[PDB]
Amino acid sequence: MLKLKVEGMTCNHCVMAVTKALKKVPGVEKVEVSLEKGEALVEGTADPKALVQAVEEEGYKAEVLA
Repeated sequence: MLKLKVEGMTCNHCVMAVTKALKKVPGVEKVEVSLEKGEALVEGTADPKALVQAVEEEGYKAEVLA
């Protein structure tokens, strides 16, 4: 159970990109993002950098909060 801060392009379809881009790697599979806030929670054992880096590639901003 880890949480990722998400910032940047405050739009609806962006949520689709991050949930899919994160679960792309076999690992967590359970990834959720808040509709009202840029907060995301993940349930698995994947690395922090894997998530941070994966969302970074799209041009969006993020920060892991252990």
